[PDB]
Amino acid sequence: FSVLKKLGWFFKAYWLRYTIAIVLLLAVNVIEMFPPKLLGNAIDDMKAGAFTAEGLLFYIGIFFVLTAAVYIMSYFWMHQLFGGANLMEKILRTKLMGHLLTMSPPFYEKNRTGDLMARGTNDLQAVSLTTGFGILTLVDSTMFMMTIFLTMGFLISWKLTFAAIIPLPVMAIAISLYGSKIHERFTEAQNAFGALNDRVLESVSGVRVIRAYVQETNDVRRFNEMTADVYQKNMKVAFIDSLFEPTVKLLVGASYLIGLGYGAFLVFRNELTLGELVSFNVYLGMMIWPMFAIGELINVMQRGNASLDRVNETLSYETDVTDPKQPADLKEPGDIVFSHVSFTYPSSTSDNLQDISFTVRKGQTVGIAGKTGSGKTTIIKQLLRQYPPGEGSITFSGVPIQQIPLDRLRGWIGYVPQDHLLFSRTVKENILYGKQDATDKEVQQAIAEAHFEKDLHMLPSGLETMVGEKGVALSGGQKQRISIARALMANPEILILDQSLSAVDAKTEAAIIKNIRENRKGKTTFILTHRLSAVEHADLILVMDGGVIAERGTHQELLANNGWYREQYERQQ
Amino acid sequence: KIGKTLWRYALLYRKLLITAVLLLTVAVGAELTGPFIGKKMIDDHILGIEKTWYEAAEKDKNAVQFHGVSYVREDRLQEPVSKAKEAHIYQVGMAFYFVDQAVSFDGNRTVSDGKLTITNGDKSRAYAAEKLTKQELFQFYQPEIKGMVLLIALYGGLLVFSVFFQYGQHYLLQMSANRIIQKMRQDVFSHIQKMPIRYFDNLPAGKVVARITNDTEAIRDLYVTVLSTFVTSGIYMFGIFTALFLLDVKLAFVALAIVPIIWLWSVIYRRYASYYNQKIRSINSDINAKMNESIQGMTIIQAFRHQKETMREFEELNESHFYFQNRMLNLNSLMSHNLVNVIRNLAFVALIWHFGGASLNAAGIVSIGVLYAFVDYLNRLFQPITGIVNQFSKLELARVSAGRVFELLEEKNTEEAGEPAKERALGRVEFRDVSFAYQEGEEVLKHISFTAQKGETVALVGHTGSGKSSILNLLFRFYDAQKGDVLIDGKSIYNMSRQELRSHMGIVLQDPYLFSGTIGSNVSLDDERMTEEEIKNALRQVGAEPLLKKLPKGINEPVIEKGSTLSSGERQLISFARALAFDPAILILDQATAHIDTETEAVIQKALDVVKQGRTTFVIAHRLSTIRNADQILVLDKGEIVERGNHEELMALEGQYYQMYELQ
Ligand SMILES: CCOc1ccc(-c2nc3ccc(-c4nc5ccc(N6CCN(C)CC6)cc5[nH]4)cc3[nH]2)cc1
Ligand SMILES: CCOc1ccc(-c2nc3ccc(-c4nc5ccc(N6CCN(C)CC6)cc5[nH]4)cc3[nH]2)cc1
Ligand SMILES: Nc1ncnc2c1ncn2[C@@H]1O[C@H](COP(=O)(O)OP(=O)(O)OP(=O)(O)O)[C@@H](O)[C@H]1O
Ligand SMILES: Nc1ncnc2c1ncn2[C@@H]1O[C@H](COP(=O)(O)OP(=O)(O)OP(=O)(O)O)[C@@H](O)[C@H]1O
Repeated sequence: FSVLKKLGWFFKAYWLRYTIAIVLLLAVNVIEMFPPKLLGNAIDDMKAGAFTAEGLLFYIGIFFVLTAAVYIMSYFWMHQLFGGANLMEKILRTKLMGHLLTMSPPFYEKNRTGDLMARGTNDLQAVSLTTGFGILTLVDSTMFMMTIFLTMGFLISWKLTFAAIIPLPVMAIAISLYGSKIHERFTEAQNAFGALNDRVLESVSGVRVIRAYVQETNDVRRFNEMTADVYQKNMKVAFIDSLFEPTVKLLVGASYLIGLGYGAFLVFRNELTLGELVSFNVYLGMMIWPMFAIGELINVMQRGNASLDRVNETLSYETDVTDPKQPADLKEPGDIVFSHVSFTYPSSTSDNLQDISFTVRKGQTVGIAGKTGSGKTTIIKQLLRQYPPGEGSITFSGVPIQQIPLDRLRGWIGYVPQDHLLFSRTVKENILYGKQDATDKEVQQAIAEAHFEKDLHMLPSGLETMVGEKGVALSGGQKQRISIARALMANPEILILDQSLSAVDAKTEAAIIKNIRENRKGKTTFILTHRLSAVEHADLILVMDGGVIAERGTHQELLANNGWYREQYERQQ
Repeated sequence: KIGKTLWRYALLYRKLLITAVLLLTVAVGAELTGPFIGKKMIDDHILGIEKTWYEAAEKDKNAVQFHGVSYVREDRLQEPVSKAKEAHIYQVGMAFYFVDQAVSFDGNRTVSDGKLTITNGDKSRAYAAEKLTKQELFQFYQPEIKGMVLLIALYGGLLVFSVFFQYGQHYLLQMSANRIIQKMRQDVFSHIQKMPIRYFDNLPAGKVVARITNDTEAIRDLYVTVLSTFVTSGIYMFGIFTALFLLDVKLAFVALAIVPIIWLWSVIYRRYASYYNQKIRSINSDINAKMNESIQGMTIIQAFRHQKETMREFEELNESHFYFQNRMLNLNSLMSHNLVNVIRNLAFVALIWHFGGASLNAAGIVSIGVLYAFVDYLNRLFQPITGIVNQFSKLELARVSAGRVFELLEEKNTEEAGEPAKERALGRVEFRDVSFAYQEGEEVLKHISFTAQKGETVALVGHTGSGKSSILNLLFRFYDAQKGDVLIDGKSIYNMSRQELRSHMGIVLQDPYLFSGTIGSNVSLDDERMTEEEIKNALRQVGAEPLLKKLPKGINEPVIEKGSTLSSGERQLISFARALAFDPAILILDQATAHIDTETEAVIQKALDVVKQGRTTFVIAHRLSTIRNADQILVLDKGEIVERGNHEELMALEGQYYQMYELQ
């Protein structure tokens, strides 16, 4: 019941649907009490001498009217409620996705992809279950149950009613108990099945090892047989599952038998008729489902409260540190100052501090060299403003980085990361990912500038060919070239390449770098390759080691002083 | 076919299934007896007053007093007097009126001026009657109370026997299902172990594991469906219709109309819901795929600002999901439970109509008990209809999963054979005109032929790295008998059993998979013969490669992850340890390209200096140290042979060694 307090925005937004549904639902829960009592009245009239065909026609017509009303109203409340449930699922998928889109790497570094994708599947389904079936069981457990009870009391008998209803709460609490124990034992057997799946995956992936060392029919067969004998301990679940139906049958049959016997004793005492007794056995059949519904509502609302808390821990309990509160800037002429900037990710308590002091101007190609894990990508990640801003300042031609409009800023940067990730689309759509406008001749010029087009028209079935999700005709260098073409099609004021060239040898990549620097014509470009060939043509070069600028200057100064530059230039060739 | 194989596995464990069906049948009979007992209790005892009564001397105990006059019931008579003051106790509304005189014929009873007038059509006839007090009616209802604590006892007694048998049948159907699935999982895994590497190399591990584990859970749900939903309810419905025909055949032939209805509704539900649920499942998979692609590629979206278009695509999928889900809601509303309630109310209509017609003329006197029994039985009949229909709709996916398993089971070209390990091989390996086309069109090996010496065979190198190399590990045993020949110690590789080939080989993969359990279990693989010898070899391992971590001070360290839990170097240590444990007779080490060449690799280099002490240690010499320390070297020209010689390749082709030095 607590979760319904949390979703007050959903019910307040859709008060009309749920109000109509609950109105029709209470109306039809009232109308279902009339057919059995009318049947009982018909029996009493038949036993009486005053029965006539007019009475037959009246009862038949009233049954048809009530039947059609119950069907129609049933359709409409089902449509309204469960449409509300599916609609809540739609709304929460929309909210979760809109949250994920407006959220930076930090949130994914904390929360793994598996947990977020689990929130989108199980938790939304649980929440939608509460807005639908949960409301329904709340209605059918309280209002339908009490309506059945009060009708059985007033319109039939109170002694019969209180006698016959004594086993039903025992059924309710027994169903809750067996449901709990089934959940425990099913969790245990599901853990065993997961162990079986893990062992079979280990055997399949390590099938070469299981064949190499002769354990084919010796050990893995024994492991799968023993773990299948452990998965055969779902009989512990069956021992509890097979008490679910017979307990119900026993208690319900006892209730029917109480109703029959006490009704047959009360008819002797002239406190009941036959038809009231028959109607009682009908209402007893109506009353069974609520006693299940109590336990199912308990499970449903608890799981939905858990799921909604889990959703709001991401949705409401997370906010991006990114707020261009007062943009008053315009496209800046590449005079980008990093006179001091320093930061870390959360991976240390300000211990492995990246600590940089640099400046660049439009056309200043800034090659960045160094060893693995040495801060090269980190500085451009700071330039990309993905993480919250470091100490010091980055400034674009006078304005700090924080005050720049975020959309415009991120649109200036054409960034090729180290992981050339594709979206499982066509190569043409992957290139137009950068410039999402309508296609024109610029895409052909752009992919021609990447130099992969000579291979693209022939080898990977032309442009219109699916790539990603294992694609077709894969290659790391081809993905790198497609990423570069995407970046070029963006047409950035500031190009950034992080190790894209490393896939293909320097012979073609150096010419590609030269053609890029020719085509850009003084636009800012950052190059970060482990190799130094592309870096050699950079008008500005820096070398980092441990997140610190070892040296900085032209290629000649590095070749003279920095031994690492000449040594790595010679080692590659 | 699918159903043929399911029947094949179910005919096994036929005793449990037959036991279950028998217990079920008894439980069903017992459970359905109760309403027939209610029929008896209604028509005999509570409506016995409606039956004719006679007047006899108060000698029998059955006779009941009525204002000092003893009246005995016709059914309860012992034939002491016929037509001796025949009496009727007719019911006028809520008042049972005694009619001492022999009633001529029944009808529409009415009470006027303390006289009962019975009208039947045009004709009418009046009699004298006196309203009975509560006590008198109760006294007349007393000659039944004694016989009502047998019917009740029977209902109680046939309801506590059914309960135990119902538990028994559900448990036995379950047990039979899980045992059948146990046999199916064992058969599938044994057939997996017989099947070739090619099936694994075609599709990933996930489809294989899904066929072994997930699809067998689907088949478990299929068997439990068929048995607990279709078979159970079928027997239940059969017994119900049996009782209904024992009660009223004319009305039971109306009640049989529900069976064509169930046929029609289950057929329509299948036809539509298969489409809608297929589209919902497909679109949900598409949505989860979009979310995974986004989360993996969020940074790229933010860089290029594709979030608006991405959200547009997401909302397109989500709205199509909402449309199909709302359509399925419309179908389920019209045609799941609301229809059940309709059928129930229409059944009550048919009851009221039929028994009202009985209340016309003189066939409506003893029939109300049948009304109660029909009302009690039909609720039992209309309950499982929804379950039947929904499970019928859901059977198609289970048949798909089962067919996907029986495709695996029915596959041919199995590698079944014995494992002779009678003697240890010397390792004089050689090859003659060996050509193997794994892709049938593309030739991968072009007449390769080289004679390894009796030990000290260290001659292997890729085609300048990442060319045509690793397939030679596959050449010996995983793929065989294409063309050419390969011999070990002067005997053919193809004639021998494949397990005999594998009996003495030992291979370290590029990605050694660390098995679960203890590190001793990860090495020995729980070999039964090698229990204490595993510890004896662990002494050698700690002597050669000491435990720098030494977390539990033994061999009890459980392996947590699949690989590189502690360090990438320890993986290779465990692999070489496993190699030296089994047999140093023949062995092919990894290429070590993925490794970073840290200082820990030097320890692995020392392990190579141990591991090369064995016989015929093939090594893809990608590393510079492996190249220089090799006894012999054999670089391949795309499956052809460049030449042979550790220094001859250095002398002739200096570019190869220089390129490998530049790379490594
Ligand atoms: C995302 C959403 O997804 C859904 C999740 C669950 C269900 C769902 N599963 C159900 C199982 C049973 C019932 C159900 N079983 C019933 C048995 C009797 C009755 N009566 C008849 C009519 N009246 C009104 C109440 C009592 C109702 C019943 N309703 C409803 C159910 N609704 C539907 C959509
Ligand atoms: C002899 C007298 O006649 C009888 C009358 C009724 C039953 C009877 N036995 C039952 C056992 C289980 C259920 C039942 N099983 C359920 C499983 C799941 C759920 N819901 C639906 C979907 N949502 C999402 C979760 C919970 C409801 C369920 N209701 C109904 C049952 N009805 C037996 C005899
Ligand atoms: N997104 C992140 N979350 C947490 N820590 C990170 C993240 N990115 C980098 N790091 C830290 O920095 C290290 C790598 O730094 P960085 O990427 O600057 O090195 P690099 O030499 O530039 O790598 P490369 O040049 O190969 O891209 C990581 O191993 C980690 O310690
Ligand atoms: N499933 C397969 N079917 C057919 N051929 C395969 C299959 N898997 C690998 N190959 C063959 O492998 C050959 C070369 O690559 P391979 O997989 O041997 O690794 P590699 O590139 O040599 O790298 P390494 O240096 O690790 O050996 C290809 O000619 C290819 O046909």
